[PDB]
Amino acid sequence: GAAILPDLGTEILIPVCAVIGIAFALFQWLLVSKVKLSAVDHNVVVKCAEIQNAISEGATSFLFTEYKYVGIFMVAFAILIFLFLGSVEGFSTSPQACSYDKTKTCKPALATAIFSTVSFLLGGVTSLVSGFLGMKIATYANARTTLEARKGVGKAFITAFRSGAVMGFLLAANGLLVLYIAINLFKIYYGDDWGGLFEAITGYGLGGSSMALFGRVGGGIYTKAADVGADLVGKVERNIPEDDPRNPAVIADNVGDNVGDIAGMGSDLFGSYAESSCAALVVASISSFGLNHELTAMLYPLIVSSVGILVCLLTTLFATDFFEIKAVKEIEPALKKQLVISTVLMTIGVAVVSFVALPTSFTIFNFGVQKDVKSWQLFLCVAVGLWAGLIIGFVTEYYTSNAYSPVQDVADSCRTGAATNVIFGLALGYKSVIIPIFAIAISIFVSFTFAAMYGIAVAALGMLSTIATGLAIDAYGPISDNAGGIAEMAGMSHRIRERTDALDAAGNTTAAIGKGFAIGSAALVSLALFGAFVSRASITTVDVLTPKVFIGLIVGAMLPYWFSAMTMKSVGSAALKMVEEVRRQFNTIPGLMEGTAKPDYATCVKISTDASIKEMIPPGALVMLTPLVVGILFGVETLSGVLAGSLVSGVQIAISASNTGGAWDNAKKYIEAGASEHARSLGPKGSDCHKAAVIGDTIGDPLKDTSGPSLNILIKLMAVESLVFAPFFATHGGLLFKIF
Amino acid sequence: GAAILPDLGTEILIPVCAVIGIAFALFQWLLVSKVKLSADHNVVVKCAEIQNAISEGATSFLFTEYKYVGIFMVAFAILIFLFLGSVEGFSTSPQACSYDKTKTCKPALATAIFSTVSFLLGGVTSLVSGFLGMKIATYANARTTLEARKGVGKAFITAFRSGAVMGFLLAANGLLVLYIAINLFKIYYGDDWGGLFEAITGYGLGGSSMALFGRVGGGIYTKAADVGADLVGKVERNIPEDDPRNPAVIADNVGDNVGDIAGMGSDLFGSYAESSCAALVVASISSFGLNHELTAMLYPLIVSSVGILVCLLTTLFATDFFEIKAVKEIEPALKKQLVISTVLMTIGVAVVSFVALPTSFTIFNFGVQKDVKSWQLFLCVAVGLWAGLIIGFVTEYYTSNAYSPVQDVADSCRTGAATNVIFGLALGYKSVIIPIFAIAISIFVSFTFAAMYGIAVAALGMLSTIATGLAIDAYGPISDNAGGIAEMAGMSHRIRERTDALDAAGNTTAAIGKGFAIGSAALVSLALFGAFVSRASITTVDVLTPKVFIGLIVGAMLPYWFSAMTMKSVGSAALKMVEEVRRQFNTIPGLMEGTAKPDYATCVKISTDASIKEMIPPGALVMLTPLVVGILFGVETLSGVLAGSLVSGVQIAISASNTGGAWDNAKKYIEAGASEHARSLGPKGSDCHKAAVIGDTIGDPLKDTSGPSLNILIKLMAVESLVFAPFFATHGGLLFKIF
Ligand SMILES: [K+]
Ligand SMILES: [K+]
Ligand SMILES: [Mg+2]
Ligand SMILES: [Mg+2]
Ligand SMILES: [Mg+2]
Ligand SMILES: [Mg+2]
Ligand SMILES: [Mg+2]
Ligand SMILES: [Mg+2]
Ligand SMILES: [Mg+2]
Ligand SMILES: [Mg+2]
Ligand SMILES: [Mg+2]
Ligand SMILES: [Mg+2]
Repeated sequence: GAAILPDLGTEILIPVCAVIGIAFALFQWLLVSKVKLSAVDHNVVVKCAEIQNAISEGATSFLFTEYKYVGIFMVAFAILIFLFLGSVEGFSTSPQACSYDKTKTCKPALATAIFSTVSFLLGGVTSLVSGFLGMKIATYANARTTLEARKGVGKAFITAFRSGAVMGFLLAANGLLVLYIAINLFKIYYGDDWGGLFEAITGYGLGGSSMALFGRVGGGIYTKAADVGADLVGKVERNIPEDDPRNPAVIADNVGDNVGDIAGMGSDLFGSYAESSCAALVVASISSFGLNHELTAMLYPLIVSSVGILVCLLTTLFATDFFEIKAVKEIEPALKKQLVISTVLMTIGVAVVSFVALPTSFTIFNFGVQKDVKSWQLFLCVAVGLWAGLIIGFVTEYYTSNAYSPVQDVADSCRTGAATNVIFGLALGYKSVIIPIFAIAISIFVSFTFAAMYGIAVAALGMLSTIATGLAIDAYGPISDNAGGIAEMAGMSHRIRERTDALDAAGNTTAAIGKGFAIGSAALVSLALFGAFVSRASITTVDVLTPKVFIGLIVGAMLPYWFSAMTMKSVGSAALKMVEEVRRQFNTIPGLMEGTAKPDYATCVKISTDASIKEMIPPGALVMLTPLVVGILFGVETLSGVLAGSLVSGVQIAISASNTGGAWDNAKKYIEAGASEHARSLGPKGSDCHKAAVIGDTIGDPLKDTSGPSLNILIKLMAVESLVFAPFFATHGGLLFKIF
Repeated sequence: GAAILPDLGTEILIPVCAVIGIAFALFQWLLVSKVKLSADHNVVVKCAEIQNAISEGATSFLFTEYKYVGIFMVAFAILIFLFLGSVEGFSTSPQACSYDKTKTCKPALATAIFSTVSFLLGGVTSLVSGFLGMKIATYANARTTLEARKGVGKAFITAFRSGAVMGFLLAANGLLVLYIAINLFKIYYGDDWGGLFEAITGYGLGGSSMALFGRVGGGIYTKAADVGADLVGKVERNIPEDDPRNPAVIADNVGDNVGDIAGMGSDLFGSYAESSCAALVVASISSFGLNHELTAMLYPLIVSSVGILVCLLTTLFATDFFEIKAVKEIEPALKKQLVISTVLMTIGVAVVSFVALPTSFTIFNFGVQKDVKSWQLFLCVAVGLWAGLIIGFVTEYYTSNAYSPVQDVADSCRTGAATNVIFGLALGYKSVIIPIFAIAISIFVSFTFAAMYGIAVAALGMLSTIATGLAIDAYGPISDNAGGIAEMAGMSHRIRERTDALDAAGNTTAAIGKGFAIGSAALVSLALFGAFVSRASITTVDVLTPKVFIGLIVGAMLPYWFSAMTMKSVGSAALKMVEEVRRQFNTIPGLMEGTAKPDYATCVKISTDASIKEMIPPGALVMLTPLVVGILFGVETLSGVLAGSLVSGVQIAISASNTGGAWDNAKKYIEAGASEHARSLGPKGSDCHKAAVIGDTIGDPLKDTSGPSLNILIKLMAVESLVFAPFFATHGGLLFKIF
C-alpha cells in the first residue's frame, strides 16, 4: 500500500534536505571566516597564523600520503569484488529468475558484481572526502578559536562549535546525497529488480568502512606516537608546559589531532551512516516495500536522515544563537543539551516520518518468511536506537567528565603514584561497559522482536539519525584541542590557555561519547548485517552448538585482541622512537631549552608519518582478509560464528578502552586546572600526582585514539564484507570441508 | 560390548592409585622435614621466627575466610535442595526418566537431596585442597631458604618436593572423594545411573563455588599487601624488596600462600571436579551408562588414576635423576616436567583407552545415540593433553625473561612507566592468539569425534597431569616466600640472588598454570553448556533469536563487570596500604633507621578487611547470574549468557595473566642484571627499574586477582546452570510467561 507521502515527493524531499544541510554548513563556515588572521602585538595574530599554516601544511601532507596508499588498495580491492562476485555465475550475461520471486526475471549476477564494485568505489571516495573536508574545516577553525579565546570561553566555544557543525552537516548531507544519487542512477538499469538494485548498493557501506579502517588506524598511530613522546619528555622529563614551542614533537602532535581525531573519525562515522542505511535498504528490498516497488517506504531510512539533518539544524541554533556561555562549568552541559534537544526533537520527527512515509501495515522479510509489521512498531524500532544512544551519551559523560566522582577518584589515586592511577583507570573502563551493553541489548530485543533485521538496521540508523549534531559536538573537541596548542606555541596569555583547557576538557568527554555512539550503532548494524549474511548465504540455522559455528565464535572473539595487540605495539614502538628523538634534541641542540634555538619539527613529523603509513597495513590486512580466509577455507557457517564472536567480544574492549583513555585524560585535565580544593591539592603542575596523571593519560592515548575507536570499524566492516561476498563463499567456499 | 578391564579391576585400581598418590605425597613431606629448624645459628632462629609469623597469619586469614564461605555454602545448599526439589512439587514417587520416557527413575526430590550432598562434599574438599596446600607451603618456605645456603639445586629440590606434596595431595584426594561418593550414591540409585551422575555433578559445583571466593578473597588480600609494600618500599623509600622495615612485608608473604597457593588449589580442584563430572553426566546417558558398564563409565577416573602414576614417575626426573648447577637450568627443568608428563601420559591414555573401553559404543549427542570408536576417544583426551603442552610453551615464550617479548618490555622501561605499560598491555593481547587456536582445534577435534563427552574428556586430558601441573605451580610461591624470608632474616646477598632465580622461574610457571586453568575451563564449560542445553530440553540454540542474542552480548559483558570490581577493590585497598606504610615510616622513630620494629598487624588488617568484604559482590555476580537470568528470562537466554561469557572471558583472562606475569619477569630481569642488556637497565633503584616496578604492581591484580578468577567465573556459571536446568526449564522464563 502507499504511504501519505507520494513517491515523487520523497524524490524531492531528500535532496532538498541534503542541500539545506550543505547550505547550513557553508553559512556557518562564512560566519567563521569573519575571524581574520594572516601571516603577512599584531605579532600574536601573525604568530597564530604561521602556526596554523604549519599545522594545515602538515595535515594536508599526511592525508595525501595516507590516501594515496589507501586509494591504491581501494582499486585493488574493487578488482577482488568484481572477480569474486562475477565468478559466482561464471560471468554469464544470462538473466535468471529472481530468488525472491521465481515468476519474475532478474538482472544477471554479473551486473550486480559490476554495480557492487561501482558502489564500493563511491563509498570509498565519499569516505576519503569526509575525512578530508573534516580536516580542512578543523585546520581552518583552530587558530580562529584561539584568537576568539581572547574575548572569553563563550566566544571560543562558538567558533569551535560552529566549525564542528560545518563538519557534521557537510558529512551527513554529502553521505545522504551520494547514496540518493547512486540509488536513482542504479535504478535506470535495474528497473523493477529492486532486489539486485539494493544488493549492489551495499557496496557503498563496504567502501565507506574499508577506507575508514585505514584512516582511523593510520591517523591514529600518527597522532599518538607524537602525543605520547611530546608529553612524556616535555612534561614528565623536562618540566615544561604541554605544547611548548621548544618541544620538537608538538607540531606533529597538533597535526595529529586533525589527522586522527578528525579525518579518521569522520571517515569512521561516514562508514557507520552508510552501512546502517544500506543494511536497512537490502532487507526492505525483498520485503513488502521493495516487492511492491513503493519508493517512499523503501527510502524510509533516507527520509529519516533527511529529517535528522533539519532537526539538527534547529538544535544547533540553541548552542549557536539562543544561548551564550559565560562560565567554564557551562561548556559540558551545553554540549549535553545538544544531544538532549536533538533526541527529543528527532523523536517527534521520526513519529511524523513514520506517519506519512509508511503504510500502516506491511511485511518484513524474516529469514524466508514475510512477517506482518505495523508502522507504530517501526517507529519504536528507530526510536529505541535513538534513545539508547542518548543513554549511552549520559553514561559515557558520567565515566569520563571530571565533574563526577569516577574520574575525580582516578585523579585522586595519583596521590599514591602512577600504578594506582592505572589500576583505577582500567577498572573504570571495565565498569563503564555495563549500562551501554544493557542499552544495546534492549534495542536489539525491541527492534529484533518487531521487525527482525530490518528493525535492527533501522535502530542502528535511529542511533545515528542525529549524526550532524553528534559530529558537531565531537569535531568541536580536536578544534578546541589545537586552539590551546596554538595558544601555547604563540606564547599567549595564561588566561587564554585556561579557556582552551576548559574547552578541551569538554572535548575529551564529547570524544568519548562519539565513540559510544559509534560502538552502539556498530553493534546494531553488524547484527542486522549478520542476519542478512545468513539469508544471503543460504544458511538454515546458525546453531551455536555445532563444531563449525563454535570455533568461529571463539576465534571471532579473539580477533579484537589480536587487532589491539598490533595497534598498541605500533604506537608503543613509534612513541619510543619519538622519545629518543625528542631527548636527542633537548640534549644536543644548543639553546633549545633556553628558547634561543628552534627545534626540528620535521623529524618528529617524519617518525610518526613513517610508522603510521607502514604499521596501518597489518591491522587493515587482519580485518579485510579474515572474512575471505574464513569464508574460502572454512565456509559460511564458521564465518557466522566469527561475526557473532567479534561483535560481542569487540564491543566490550572497544568501550572500556575508549572510556579508560578518556578518564585518564580528564583526570589529568582536572589536576592541570586546579578548580577546587581537591584538584589544587593534587597540583601544582609538575607535582608527583600530576606526572602520575600524565603517565596514565599517555597510556590511554593509544587505547582511546588508536585501538579502542578502530574496534567498531573492525566489527561493522567484517559484517558488510561478509554480506557482500556471501554468494561467493556459499558457492565456492568451505574448501577445507569439501576436500576432506 | 565391554572392556578388557573388568568392573572389579576398576573398583580396585582407582583407590589404589589415589592412596599411592597420597603415600607419595606423605613421603615427600617427610624428606622435606629432614631440613630442620626451630625458634650460622642466629639466622636459623630468625628464619623460624619469620616462618612462624607467616604461618600464623596465613592460618588466621583462612579461618576468617573459610568461615564466611562455609556459611555461604550452607545457605546455597538450601537453595539447591529447594529449587531442585520443586521441579516435581517435592513428590516422593518415582517418575519417568528424563533421558528415556519408557523407563522409571528415582524421584527428582531424591536427586535434589543427593545434589545438595555432593555440593557440600565438593565445597569441603575444595577448602581442604586450599588448606592443605597452605600448610605445606608455609612449612617448606623457610626450609627452601636454609638450603639456599647450599646452592640453587638444593633449594630448588626442597621447593619442588614440597610442590609435589600439594599436587599429589589435591589430585589424589579429589579423585578419592569422587570415587567414594559415586560408590555411596550407587547404593541408592541402583540401575538409574542417569540420576546417579546428575546428582554427582554437585561435586563440581561445590569445588568451584568455594574456589571462587578463595581466589577472589585470597587474591584481594595478597595484592593489597603486595602493591602497597612494593610502592612505598622500592619506589618511594629506595629500600630492598621484602625489607623487614616495611610494615606490609608479612602481609605480602602471607598473601603468596593465602592466594597463589590456597586460592589456586581450590581453583584447580574445581577444574578437576567439573571436568570429571561433565564426562560422567554425558556418559551416564550414553551406551556406557545405559548398559551399566562400570569400567567404561569410569573412564575419566581411570585416566586420572594413571595420571597420578605418570606424574609420580615424571617427578623423580627433577627430584632424583637430575641436578641444577646453573640458574639457567631451573626454567628448563620445570618445562621438562611438562614435556615428560605429556609424553608418558600419551602412552597411558592409549593403554587406558585400549583396556577400559569397548572398541565400539555410542555417545549421547543431543537426542541421538552417536557411534564412536575407542581410538577416537583416545584422540579426544590426547588432543586436550597436547593443547595443554602447546599452551604452556606459548605462555613461557610470552612471560619468561629468556625471550624477546619480556626483554622488549623491560627495554621499553628506558622510556618510562608509560611505555612499559603500553608494551605489556600489547604483549598480553598478542599472547591470546595461539592459545585460542589450540583451544579451537581441541574443540573441533573432540566435538567431531564424540560431541560433549569428547569435549569433556579433552578437558580432563588437559588436566590428566594435574599433579605435576600443581607441583610446578606450587613451587613458585614457596620459592617466592623463601627469598622473602632470606631478606627478612638479613641473610647474605647470594641467598637472595638464588631465590630470585627460583622466584623468576616460578613466575613463568604461574602464568602456565593459568593457561591450563583457562584452557580446560573453556573446554569443560563448553561441554557443560552442551549438557545444560539437553537437560533443559532446548531443541536448538539459534544465535539469531532475540532471547539467545541478548544473552550472548550480556554474557560477553560479564567478565568486564567482574574485572571492574576486582581491580577497583585491589586499587582501593592498596591505596590504603600505601598510606599506612608511609605513616609508619613517617611517624615511627627508628623505623627507617632500623632501631625500631614496625606494626605488621595494621597491614594484615587492611588487606584482611578489604578482601573479606570485597570478595562478596563479584561472588554474588557470578552465583546470581544463572539464577536471575534462568528464572526471569529462561534457558534460551541463559544459553546465550553461557556462550558469550565463555568466548569473551577467556580473551581477557589470558591477556591479563600474561601481561601481569610479563611485567613481573621484566622487573626480575632488571633486578638480576644477568646480561649486558639487563645490567644496562639497572642498577636496582634506576629510573628504568622503577618504571618496571610500576608495571609489575599494575600487573599484580591483573594476574593474581582478576585474571585467574575469570576462569572460575566461566566454569562456575556453566555447572551452576546445568545443576539448576530442570528447575529453570520448568519454573523459569517468568518474564516471558507474564507479558
Ligand atoms: K579530544
Ligand atoms: K609467583
Ligand atoms: Mg597529550
Ligand atoms: Mg591532541
Ligand atoms: Mg592537545
Ligand atoms: Mg584530550
Ligand atoms: Mg592525549
Ligand atoms: Mg611485589
Ligand atoms: Mg609474592
Ligand atoms: Mg615475593
Ligand atoms: Mg612473581
Ligand atoms: Mg607481585
